[PDB]
Amino acid sequence: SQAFGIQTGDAVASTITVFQALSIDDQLAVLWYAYTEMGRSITPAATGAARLQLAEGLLNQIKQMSHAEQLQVMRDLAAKNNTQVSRSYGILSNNTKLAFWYELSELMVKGFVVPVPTDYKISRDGSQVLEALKGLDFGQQITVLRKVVADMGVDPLA
Ligand SMILES: CC1=C(/C=C/C(C)=C/C=C/C(C)=C/C=C/C=C(C)/C=C/C=C(C)/C=C/C2=C(C)C(=O)CCC2(C)C)C(C)(C)CCC1=O
Repeated sequence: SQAFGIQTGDAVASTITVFQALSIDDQLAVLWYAYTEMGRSITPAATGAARLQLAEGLLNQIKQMSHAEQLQVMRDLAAKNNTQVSRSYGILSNNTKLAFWYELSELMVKGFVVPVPTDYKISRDGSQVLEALKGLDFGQQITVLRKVVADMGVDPLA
């Protein structure tokens, strides 16, 4: 094991790194396909963290935009563009950020938020990241997803 100073490998840390190197479009698609692959285990009431005053208002703000505006908002989050939505997002706690993305997906399933085109093709790199995440256990999956969405938006101490 650790007797020559070697590390076998950090599956969680490495998945986070390759995810964050993806294009913005691949990031959003991979997040969506992660939701479809764990949406059963995680239950719509098992969240208990998107009905807080902070997240609820941002979700309703996005819900009212046009589909084109909604997509631009999520691209801006992933790209860390300094906009009001990105600033509001960045003051959410990390679990609230996770619950926020989960509720966006539920709103897409319900038809209130722009859907993922099923003819959007994830790139080779994106497919490799999706496969890596699907090969992690459910607990490592939570850890990766939390870090990846935690870094989105604008840092309030930026
Ligand atoms: C339109 C369009 C597109 C659209 C792309 C789009 C619209 C993409 C949208 C993607 C979205 C909104 C994905 C959401 C994913 C949510 C996940 C993985 C949530 C996991 C939650 C977890 C693990 C939470 C767990 C829990 C919670 C909640 C707690 O708080 C407590 C416990 C725990 C922490 C475990 C493209 C960009 C694709 C192409 C161009 C184009 O036109």
